[PDB]
Amino acid sequence: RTKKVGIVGKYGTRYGASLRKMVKKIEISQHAKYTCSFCGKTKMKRRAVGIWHCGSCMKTVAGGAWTYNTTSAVTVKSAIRRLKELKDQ
Amino acid sequence: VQRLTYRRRLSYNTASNKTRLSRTPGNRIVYLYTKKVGKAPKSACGVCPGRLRGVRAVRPKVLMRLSKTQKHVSRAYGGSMCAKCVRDRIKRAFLIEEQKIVVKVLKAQAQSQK
Amino acid sequence: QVLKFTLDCTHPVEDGIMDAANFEQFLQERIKVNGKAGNLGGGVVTIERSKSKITVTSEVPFSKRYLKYLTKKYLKKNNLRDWLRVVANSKESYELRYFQI
Amino acid sequence: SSHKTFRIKRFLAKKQKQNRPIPQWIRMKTGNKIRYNSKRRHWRRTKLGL
Amino acid sequence: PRKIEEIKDFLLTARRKDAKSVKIKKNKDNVKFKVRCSRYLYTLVITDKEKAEKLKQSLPPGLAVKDLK
RNA sequence: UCUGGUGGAGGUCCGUAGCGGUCCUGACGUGCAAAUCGGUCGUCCGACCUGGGUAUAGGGGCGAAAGACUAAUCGAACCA
RNA sequence: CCUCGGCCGAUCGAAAGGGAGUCGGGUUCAGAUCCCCGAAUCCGGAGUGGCGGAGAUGGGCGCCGCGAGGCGUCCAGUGCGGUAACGCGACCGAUCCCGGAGAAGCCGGCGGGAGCCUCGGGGAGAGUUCUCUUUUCUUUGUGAAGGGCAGGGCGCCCUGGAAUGGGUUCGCCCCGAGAGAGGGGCCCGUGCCUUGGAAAGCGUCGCGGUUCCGGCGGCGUCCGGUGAGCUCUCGCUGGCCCUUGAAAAUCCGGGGGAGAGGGUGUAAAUCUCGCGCCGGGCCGUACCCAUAUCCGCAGCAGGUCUCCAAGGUGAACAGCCUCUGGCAUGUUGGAACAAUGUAGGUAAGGGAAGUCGGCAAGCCGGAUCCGUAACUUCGGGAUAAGGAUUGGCUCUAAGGGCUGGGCGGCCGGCGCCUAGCAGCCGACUUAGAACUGGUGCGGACCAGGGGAAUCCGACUGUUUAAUUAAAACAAAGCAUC
Ligand SMILES: [Zn+2]
Repeated sequence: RTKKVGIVGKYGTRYGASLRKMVKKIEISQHAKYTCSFCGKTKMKRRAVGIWHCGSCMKTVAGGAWTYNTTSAVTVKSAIRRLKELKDQ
Repeated sequence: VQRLTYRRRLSYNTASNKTRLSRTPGNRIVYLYTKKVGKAPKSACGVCPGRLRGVRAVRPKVLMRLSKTQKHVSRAYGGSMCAKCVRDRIKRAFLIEEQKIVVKVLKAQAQSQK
Repeated sequence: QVLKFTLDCTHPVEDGIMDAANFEQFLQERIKVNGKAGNLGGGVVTIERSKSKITVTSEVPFSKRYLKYLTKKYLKKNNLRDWLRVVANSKESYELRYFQI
Repeated sequence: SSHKTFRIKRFLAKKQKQNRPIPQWIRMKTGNKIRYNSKRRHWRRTKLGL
Repeated sequence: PRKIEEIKDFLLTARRKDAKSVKIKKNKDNVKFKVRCSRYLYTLVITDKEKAEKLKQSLPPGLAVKDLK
């Protein structure tokens, strides 16, 4: 239907092309449904900013503002596991 | 077509001014003020989205003039918890207690042998 | 399953302002079965008279309000609506009466 | 309005009872100076202190 | 209003010390026996005229009887 | 990749009720009116319109800012 | 006197938030869910048990009794059913603890129910009848609270194990964390029948007394069909949010088991079950609610918060005409039809030559079918621009629903619905054609003139109430402290 505007066609011409391009990436990720790591079903939607809910197993997870997992979160979780393992062994 | 008027001094379409149409034996259409819709209890588990079964969906103050059988289900945690989560807590209680006996025996046997 | 409807004209004929025989031919001619006037619908409907009591019998669906429509047209044609009115005196009969003061 | 308090109703009752014309025999009293009720109040013309 | 479907229950209701009057009504199809008590008006619907006349004879004494004619 | 459907987004468009008030520099201008009237106009799912209840009081308040508004009174109200 | 015990603090704050429980008929000069009649209901109290029912009345050992059924002794009994979801009329229990309800946004789309509108018949009354019209108009009920049954919904249960994946919605969406299929369970039930209930109300036709008798009587208050129709409401399911859309009184359920009851009576504690008895005090309530009961000095073209909402045309709560209901032209009338004016029109031939300036007016305007440029942030610009059609009448084609498939049944080979056949029912449109009028037809009403450019502001929004709506302010974004 569109060549490049995608999901930000709802804004028409009403903001800059670059601002619509930046929000295009974020609006795709904030409205996507992800696969739940707990039940395996692709029903992990966003309730509010930082709140992600699964409509099958009814699990609520604290995540990112627009994406389910922030890169800072993954690095910190991997680093804490390394620091914990160094303490134990 | 006959047009209607409020039967009370509240002239605003509020949540406590809801009405329905009734035809009288005098062949007139009048307003009847309706009670709010009640809701059945939600399970104490906190994970089940649906309401409980076997309990009347009435407003809370009317609940005290019903019999007890209309307010509960014949089961442990009857009118407060769903059957599915009652089943899960029976198994969760039993299996954790089983693991505790196993752990205590394992640590007692290890202590005796060491 | 037949329908019997009667018409009372006793008062108008006693006063002499109404002709019962003229009513028979008026209903015989200006009457419709399946939307066609005359012939009494191939003999399905029939009209009889006895002492100013015109009875109409039929087996097909026939409504007596249709007869009230026909008798009113007869009265208007004869300039009698100013003294006579058609009143249902029973479930299956109409009667011609005068207007009181 | 129809919805009114007891205090307001009793206040309106008093103003209603004192809105009457002077009696006729008062004019006949010795040394009388009153000819009419000069404190008559009309609802549309003058409004109450309330 | 309560509907009673048994003659035996109707006689028990009529002989209550609470009962005030028995109102008999005749309709085109049935006869209705109505006993007025403190809380409810108990109605018994009988479709047989033979049983209807029997009920009138067996009505308890002293209780007021009114025929809705 | 193209095509035909479905779908129903939007401080989206036309445009009622509502909110506002462009131009006629029209009417009126000892007026219907100490700011109103008509035609024509702007907006009309949103930074929307609105009742009641609450809070802020005069060198103070409040101000998407005009020295605007603060009971027909505002480049510091009104009362004594 | 021990034991328990957080007020996480008095109190005030809503006649639109929360908040148990009433609705039909009649009655006034003015009242009325308030009075009368009738039928219900909530809360509180009942101690000295108000009456029933439940708890709760079994089993073993013997003896007598022909045997049934009784005598003695011993032991039970804070109910019962369903695999389950849960069900049954009750079905003890404190401090303490957990939970629920009260208690949640806005928008969209579907579906159920009702009211209203509509269509086809049957009654009763009325209108028209110059000619027709079996016509046209009116009217054609069953309150709350109980009982039953439709109907709607369900992330509720049992069997079972699915790929050649299947189920399914307008859209989606769902499934080895258990699909489809079959069978159950629960909730809501404002719908229908029923008690209430026809005795009342209404319609119509008569008969009385007298100003009123809720007078008396007869007949009726019937049978159907439709729908993206409008409104309300109940559901289901989605979209949006750097916005996530009250609190508290009040009521309930559960966990635990400190306690209480009685020894086998016809019994006890206890009972959220059925019926019975008594009470519910204080204040408001008339009327206007606005082109005349409010504010603006007034019966002031101003201002002032809501509810219900028929027919036709038509996209419409548009405008225009009409019904129910309402009114008397808006603080006067009569006569005349001068100038000037206010408001509404028209105009030959030119066509902005007027004027600071096309100000004002005029042109265009709806829908269908074609066709649409520069530029561009690729979304738009766009109803760009430009063109054709449009009435009336008579036809044609297409677009659906239900039932059935060899006196009454049925033990049966004997039948084969299979290019979907027959019968019955039904509403709204679309396309094509012929004919036809003095080429007139979105015939009134409603209803964008357009194009090429320059300046400013990005856009939506806001602003000097009463002379400035703008380029001014704000705004997202950018940057700094
Ligand atoms: Zn999950």
